[PDB]
Amino acid sequence: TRKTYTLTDYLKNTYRLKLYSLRWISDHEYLYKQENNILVFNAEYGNSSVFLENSTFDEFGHSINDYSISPDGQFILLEYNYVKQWRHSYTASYDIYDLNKRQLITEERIPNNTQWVTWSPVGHKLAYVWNNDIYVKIEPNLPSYRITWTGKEDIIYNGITDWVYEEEVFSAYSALWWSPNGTFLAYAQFNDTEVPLIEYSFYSDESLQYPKTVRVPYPKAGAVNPTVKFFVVNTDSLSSVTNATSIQITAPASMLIGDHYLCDVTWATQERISLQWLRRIQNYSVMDICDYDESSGRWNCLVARQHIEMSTTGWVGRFRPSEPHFTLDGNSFYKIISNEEGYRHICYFQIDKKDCTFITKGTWEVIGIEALTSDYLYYISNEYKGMPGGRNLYKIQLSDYTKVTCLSCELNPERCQYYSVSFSKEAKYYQLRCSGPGLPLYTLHSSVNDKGLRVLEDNSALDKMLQNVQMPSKKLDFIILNETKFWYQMILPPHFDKSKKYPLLLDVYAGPCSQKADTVFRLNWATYLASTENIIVASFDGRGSGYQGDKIMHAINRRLGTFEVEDQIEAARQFSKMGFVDNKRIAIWGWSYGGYVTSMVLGSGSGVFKCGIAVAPVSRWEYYDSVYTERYMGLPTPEDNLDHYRNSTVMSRAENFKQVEYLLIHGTADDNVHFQQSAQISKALVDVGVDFQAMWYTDEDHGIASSTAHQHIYTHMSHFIKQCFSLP
Amino acid sequence: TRKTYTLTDYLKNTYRLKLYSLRWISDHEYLYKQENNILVFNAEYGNSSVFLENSTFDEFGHSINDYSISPDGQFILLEYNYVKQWRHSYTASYDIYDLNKRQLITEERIPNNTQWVTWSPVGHKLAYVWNNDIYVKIEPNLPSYRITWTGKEDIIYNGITDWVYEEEVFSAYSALWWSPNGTFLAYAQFNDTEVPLIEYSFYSDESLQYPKTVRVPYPKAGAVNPTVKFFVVNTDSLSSVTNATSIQITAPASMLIGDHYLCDVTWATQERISLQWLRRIQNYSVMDICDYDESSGRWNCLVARQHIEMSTTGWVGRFRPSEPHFTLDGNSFYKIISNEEGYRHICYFQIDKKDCTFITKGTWEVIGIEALTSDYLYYISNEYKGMPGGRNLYKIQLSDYTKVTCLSCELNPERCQYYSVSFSKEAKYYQLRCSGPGLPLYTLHSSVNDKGLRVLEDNSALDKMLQNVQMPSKKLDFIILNETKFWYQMILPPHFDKSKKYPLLLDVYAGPCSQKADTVFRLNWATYLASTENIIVASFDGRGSGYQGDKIMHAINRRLGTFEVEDQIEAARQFSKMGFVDNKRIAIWGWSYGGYVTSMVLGSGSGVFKCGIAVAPVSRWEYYDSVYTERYMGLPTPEDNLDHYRNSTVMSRAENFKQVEYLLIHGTADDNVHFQQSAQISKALVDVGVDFQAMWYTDEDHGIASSTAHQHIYTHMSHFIKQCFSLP
Ligand SMILES: CC#CCn1c(N2CCC[C@@H](N)C2)nc2c1c(=O)nc1n2CCCN1Cc1nc(C)c2ccccc2n1
Ligand SMILES: CC#CCn1c(N2CCC[C@@H](N)C2)nc2c1c(=O)nc1n2CCCN1Cc1nc(C)c2ccccc2n1
Ligand SMILES: *[C@@H]1O[C@H](CO)[C@@H](O[C@@H]2O[C@H](CO)[C@@H](O)[C@H](O)[C@H]2NC(C)=O)[C@H](O)[C@H]1NC(C)=O
Ligand SMILES: *[C@@H]1O[C@H](CO)[C@@H](O[C@@H]2O[C@H](CO)[C@@H](O)[C@H](O)[C@H]2NC(C)=O)[C@H](O)[C@H]1NC(C)=O
Ligand SMILES: *[C@@H]1O[C@H](CO)[C@@H](O[C@@H]2O[C@H](CO)[C@@H](O)[C@H](O)[C@H]2NC(C)=O)[C@H](O)[C@H]1NC(C)=O
Ligand SMILES: *[C@@H]1O[C@H](CO)[C@@H](O[C@@H]2O[C@H](CO)[C@@H](O)[C@H](O)[C@H]2NC(C)=O)[C@H](O)[C@H]1NC(C)=O
Ligand SMILES: *[C@@H]1O[C@H](CO)[C@@H](O[C@@H]2O[C@H](CO)[C@@H](O)[C@H](O)[C@H]2NC(C)=O)[C@H](O)[C@H]1NC(C)=O
Ligand SMILES: *[C@@H]1O[C@H](CO)[C@@H](O[C@@H]2O[C@H](CO)[C@@H](O)[C@H](O)[C@H]2NC(C)=O)[C@H](O)[C@H]1NC(C)=O
Ligand SMILES: *[C@@H]1O[C@H](CO)[C@@H](O[C@@H]2O[C@H](CO)[C@@H](O)[C@H](O)[C@H]2NC(C)=O)[C@H](O)[C@H]1NC(C)=O
Ligand SMILES: *[C@@H]1O[C@H](CO)[C@@H](O)[C@H](O)[C@H]1NC(C)=O
Ligand SMILES: *[C@@H]1O[C@H](CO)[C@@H](O)[C@H](O)[C@H]1NC(C)=O
Ligand SMILES: *[C@@H]1O[C@H](CO)[C@@H](O)[C@H](O)[C@H]1NC(C)=O
Ligand SMILES: *[C@@H]1O[C@H](CO)[C@@H](O)[C@H](O)[C@H]1NC(C)=O
Ligand SMILES: *[C@@H]1O[C@H](CO)[C@@H](O)[C@H](O)[C@H]1NC(C)=O
Ligand code: NA
Repeated sequence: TRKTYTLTDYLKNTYRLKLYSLRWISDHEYLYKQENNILVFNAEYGNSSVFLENSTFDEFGHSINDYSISPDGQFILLEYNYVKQWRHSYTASYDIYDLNKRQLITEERIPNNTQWVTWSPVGHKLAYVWNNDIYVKIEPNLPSYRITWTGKEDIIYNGITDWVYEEEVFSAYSALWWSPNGTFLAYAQFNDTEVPLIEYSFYSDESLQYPKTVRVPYPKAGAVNPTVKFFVVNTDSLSSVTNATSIQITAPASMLIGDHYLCDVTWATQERISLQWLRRIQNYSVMDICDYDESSGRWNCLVARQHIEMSTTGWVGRFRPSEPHFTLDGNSFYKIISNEEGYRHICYFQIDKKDCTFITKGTWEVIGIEALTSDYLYYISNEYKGMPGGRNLYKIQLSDYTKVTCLSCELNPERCQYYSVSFSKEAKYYQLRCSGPGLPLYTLHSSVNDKGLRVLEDNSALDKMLQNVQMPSKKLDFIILNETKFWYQMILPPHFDKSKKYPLLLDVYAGPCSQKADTVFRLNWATYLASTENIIVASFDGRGSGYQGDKIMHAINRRLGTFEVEDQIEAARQFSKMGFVDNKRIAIWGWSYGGYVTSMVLGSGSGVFKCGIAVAPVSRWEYYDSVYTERYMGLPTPEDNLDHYRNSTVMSRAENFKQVEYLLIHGTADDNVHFQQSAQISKALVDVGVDFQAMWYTDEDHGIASSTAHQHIYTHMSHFIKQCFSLP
Repeated sequence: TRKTYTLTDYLKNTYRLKLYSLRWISDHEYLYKQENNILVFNAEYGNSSVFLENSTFDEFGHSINDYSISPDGQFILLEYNYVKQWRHSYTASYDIYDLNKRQLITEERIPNNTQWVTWSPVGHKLAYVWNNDIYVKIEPNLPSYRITWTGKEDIIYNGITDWVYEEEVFSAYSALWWSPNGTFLAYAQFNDTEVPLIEYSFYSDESLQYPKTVRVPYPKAGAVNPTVKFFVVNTDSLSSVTNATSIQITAPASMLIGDHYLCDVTWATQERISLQWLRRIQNYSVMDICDYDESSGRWNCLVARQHIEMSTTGWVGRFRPSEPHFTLDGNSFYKIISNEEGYRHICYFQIDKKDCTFITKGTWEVIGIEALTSDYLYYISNEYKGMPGGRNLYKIQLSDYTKVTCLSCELNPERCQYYSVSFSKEAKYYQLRCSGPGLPLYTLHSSVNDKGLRVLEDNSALDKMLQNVQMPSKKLDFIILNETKFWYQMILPPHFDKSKKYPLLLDVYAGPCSQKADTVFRLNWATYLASTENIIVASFDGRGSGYQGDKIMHAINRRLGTFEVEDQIEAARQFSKMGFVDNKRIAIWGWSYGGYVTSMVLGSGSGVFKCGIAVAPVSRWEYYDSVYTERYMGLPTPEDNLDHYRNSTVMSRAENFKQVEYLLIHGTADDNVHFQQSAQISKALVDVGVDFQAMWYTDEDHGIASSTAHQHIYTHMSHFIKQCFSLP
């Protein structure tokens, strides 16, 4: 008899997905790390040469975290002493190695505790941030030019984001944007002076006698936000004698009237930059297009080149206004925007014209624009077979919009329904990455005639291993609620028998623009629950879910904790009526927004769920950050949306937990969803005399991701679900 | 069939013990509250009158928390706006009511947020502490005189204790002492400038958007301690001089050589005060006896009147050096000290002679000196029947020490074996308070002839109620280990049958000078466990326990987490040897020091215990306060006792927890045993992959005493014990 996929298999990563992570360095070559050696591959033929031997740094004296080869291939940036900060931020030490003279550069080294470093896009200039100030190195062995002098820990951030911009706006620590050929360096400056601090204890190793208090400028909903300024510096006119002059680009008048954000920076040409600004009430955004004036050294943003993007039904963009993709001359661009039917499609803009022309249309959405040439635009969409949870690459002929070709749809329809893509420098080649429903498949293609050059990685080794395991299956289907189709997935146990009743676990996210029903192949906790424990693990995309148009997405506008909560209950009610589901054994679980929805469901008094687990849940919107919360909720003021902020808490539902078994888990050092959120849930449950199970994770953050805490949490949750379902 | 004593009976306090709380106002009268009316009783005859009708403050506008009548009976101090701080400290608002005029005083009111207030011992002067400075009011309606100007929040404390002195030294917030007739006001000043702060989050009501960080000067083991100064001011000079001088009394040279504490303040006469000082290495203490010098206005402490108290085997006193009881003329005093055999007995001293005379002796101990007259000294001891867990009142003739009468031993020997006493102002009457083994019994007696005047409260109403309940019984006995008697108690289920095997729960304290085997009657969680669940709840007093001499008490000197832990394991083995214990169902639990011992036992690898519960445990001695920890452990330095501090942590035993079921509980706002202590236990368990159960209590302190949290904790623990013992 063959083995099942066990909890130890998941926790010890027994069955590994192989990847093929390449780095394009030109229109024809890519870098690939093989056996700690870095190889260069020719895309046309697939032949390679060793670029950097793994032994080169055997005598380095430090464990190298990562490497970054300069665009010209002359230098390599060596990252070490990595110290994680938030989701994207970290500090590290850096050394530069000259690849031509085969030596480490010992002169004018990048300092220790560097916050961010990046090569220019061409050549080998460097820009780095240290102690919140920007520095530029024209040559790796030469002294740095100090760009900013205002940097102050937790107050002034130059060229790096503060907590909320890192997490919610840029999904990055960097706030530096080099011009295409590296002449200019654009940067944002954030000012957190009046932003309140979240404070929490950090216990550290047992040797620390007194716990430390961590203090982070973090704006909760309605609190004072950071302010932002934007600048551009010419790196070709830097002096060792004079301080660098940064030219400020001010936000338009429509933004300066009140609180606002900088939400996108995209260079158009060597002398043209586009910026998008968003109002704090996130349903109005403005793009400025700014040109360098050689005679005055100034950057001018013509009012005739402004582009307004607004929404009457919700917020702008999926999580923020989309990025423009400019043509070679920068006189026009392509951008995904919500059409008049509420579906996100590609619109073609002229820099000086208000009206844009939609180039795609239909009841499906463009996910992202991937590459642009003079003849074609390449994009990913969920058009294929009307499956919102599938993704394919398409190209559209720019001279005739009726000519749309799917490039990935028919490559392997049974194995591959979810693709991402990586194009070479001028789109001569593309790597397709299939992530499901079958095992991931990486292939290389040439754009001229869409030739399928070669298979890069097909996971045939994992396929051989999985043949000896009783693996679960995945069913992707839909239910109809008020004439609308809503999709769900079920992770089904091996040898699934529709005549038998299985316990069911509802795995929830259900936040705005979420998608939990898709064609992706995953090896996770749900795999173990289905394979070993014979539990069906279901997920449902109801109102507020993404990639299906604004009628669905904006259904929860100004109303979090309403329809998306009701829809998870309705899906389980419908699944409970299916002949293969044991209605006495339905559970629910989620992390983050999914933890909030799980808690709201468990306190709804529906009677559908026996038990559930919330991990690091939001419990009250006033506790969460301004950028994410206000995007959907507006402001917690009597004149705006305070009543709904007050009616959407988990704490108000405490009495309804009397009829369920609840497990509440939270890391004590969570800088994102503060431990406070779960501390208020437990206090509300104690106040009404409801018993429940709890677990805190000392010094773990939102990820509960340390090796030992990851193993402990899944072990604890597994015991809980098994007890709930009467499983030995 | 009679009902059992259920968990709801305990939690809802259905079966209530009646008390008889009187307040002596003179040598022959006491105040007592009946139906919210304050009555005044004549002790000789038992007749009463309404002192203050319950209607008096109906139109006050605030709920009155407490009251204090001035010694002269002219005024009443009304306490309201009570806001609890630590174990003893709190702030409140106060109004004074003129009893003669039957009018509330509206001018020169005691300010809001007053920290401490006390009448003088005679008349009606008041001393109070506000914003860490001392003030004196000669008359209730007249302006205050400011005594100190140095008070500073968390830094300088005048007339009030800091955290550590409140908790570990004085067991009181007050640090002021009026002279017997109120002429002088003595006070201590604490300086916490360099004392490190414990910091923790306080979440508050759900309306609070950002958690507050509570910061308290708290010296952990070996950290910088507060410093102390002592002053005496002449309150009779206040209305005559602009700024009356506070005369400092400095500590002796033997104390000034290093860190020290002020540990006792006792006035001897109108012009003589005694002070006891203790070295930071708590095995050396010095008493100074200081006289007012009328010519110089200074206080002088003659070296011929200095008394040294030291210990070669342990620390000085049970928890601190004992207080002296002076004869009327202040030329001699009585004090409890450890004799040559290590038993605490009453010693009689002349103020200027170094050798004292023991007036009691034997293999038993004096617990406290209760009253002293010109002819007799009254004390409580555990002499009766050689039972260390019993307490009786004795009277010794000062002109003939062979004449010792037991005043309470034979009053009701079956019902009453644990007494406390309350004497009238000049010891003319005494109230005896019997607390077990039967129901509490309160009686009044005349000192002139030792006759019983009347029964004040016999708990007959509760006795009638308990007749219809299947109550557990209590066994108090001893086991002989290494030729030493060690006492234990067992709460036995109703209809206890020694031919049956019962599950056993070991209820642990086991700290130095602890006593868990006694004759007190209690209605608590153990009552429910034995009555409803048929669990034997046992407690054992092993090495380190109190009231049995220093050979037992000092056995754990410099070695906490050793013999007292081993002795609890041995006790459970000895209980199994008795034949009525199911060896497969032995559990252990404790709170505070008991929580540390429970955790050390569960991590010992003994195999004796199936499960256990630790509530707010100490986990590492370096995390606990200096005064308590260092008393037994010395300093955590390589030269002193660091090796043992490092060897006695719970965390080092984590791997052994794989053999047991553990439940760890802690209040997040515990200022005493910091949440840090359990946060370090959980992290060590996660690190070795041990599954366990946990529960935090938001904003609860060391007592987990709010009505809702108290009910929640005992409910949670009851489910855990029942699950461990396979009880439905
Ligand atoms: C509070 C909150 C929130 C909303 N939120 C956001 N946004 C946009 C990015 C910045 C962020 N501040 C807010 N992305 C989110 C979520 C979320 O709740 N859950 C997820 N994702 C994306 C990753 C996948 N999941 C779901 C998820 N997340 C975790 C952590 C899981 C852990 C184990 C198993 C499944 C999991 N599934
Ligand atoms: C850490 C530590 C410690 C030692 N400690 C001390 N000393 C002297 C007073 C100042 C203090 N800082 C240190 N008194 C203590 C204890 C203790 O561990 N347990 C107790 N008592 C006295 C009352 C009864 N119990 C046992 C008990 N049993 C229950 C059920 C409790 C419940 C809530 C709070 C305390 C409890 N305590
Ligand atoms: C980064 O940190 C290292 C170590 O602190 C610095 O390297 C030298 O290292 C030794 C100890 O490892 C010290 O005695 C010296 O003070 C260090 N200084 C020099 C100038 O060699 C190193 O210099 C730091 N790097 C930068 C760029 O500041
Ligand atoms: C990158 O682009 C910049 C801006 O277009 C180029 O700088 C200009 O170069 C021409 C020389 O042919 C001069 O006439 C301009 O005055 C320069 N402009 C500025 C703003 O400095 C630059 O040479 C390009 N660099 C590379 C390496 O291609
Ligand atoms: C942006 O959204 C806000 C809030 O929904 C809209 O505000 C108007 O102003 C207040 C709400 O604060 C109400 O009196 C109106 O009913 C709102 N208009 C609506 C709901 O249509 C604001 O109009 C929105 N901006 C755009 C461009 O749609
Ligand atoms: C207890 O009873 C005694 C005696 O009846 C009361 O004492 C006083 O007795 C004298 C006898 O001449 C009466 O004139 C008074 O009525 C009593 N004086 C006062 C000041 O009350 C005594 O009052 C009673 N005590 C209480 C507290 O009611
Ligand atoms: C409380 O103790 C602190 C020291 O812990 C004293 O502060 C010092 O005061 C002197 C003036 O006599 C200064 O020269 C020092 O700079 C201070 N040191 C620190 C560490 O603050 C303080 O004076 C004491 N206060 C009282 C009222 O006794
Ligand atoms: C009362 O007397 C005390 C003791 O002299 C004064 O306290 C001094 O105040 C001054 C500044 O105002 C400081 O320089 C000294 O360090 C203080 N000493 C002590 C021991 O506290 C106090 O200010 C006087 N009050 C009035 C109203 O004069
Ligand atoms: C309380 O005791 C104090 C201290 O003995 C008394 O004050 C002294 O009284 C004598 C007269 O008996 C004078 O010689 C001294 O000058 C006083 N000393 C001080 C320091 O004030 C006081 O009179 C007693 N109070 C009462 C109300 O009896
Ligand atoms: C690949 O092969 C071609 C010749 O056929 C050669 O020009 C080139 O250097 C090779 N590229 C690499 C990256 O090894
Ligand atoms: C940051 O903002 C504050 C106002 O909140 C202003 O005082 C300060 O000058 C700013 N600093 C910089 C460098 O812009
Ligand atoms: C550059 O600016 C900084 C900060 O204001 C100043 O300290 C420094 O003297 C300046 N250097 C020159 C060359 O002007
Ligand atoms: C105490 O506070 C109340 C309300 O703020 C105020 O009306 C009253 O005057 C205060 N009492 C004193 C003695 O300051
Ligand atoms: C006090 O204790 C310390 C540490 O045990 C010791 O070195 C010193 O001799 C002690 N004093 C007495 C009187 O035993
Ligand atoms: Na091919």
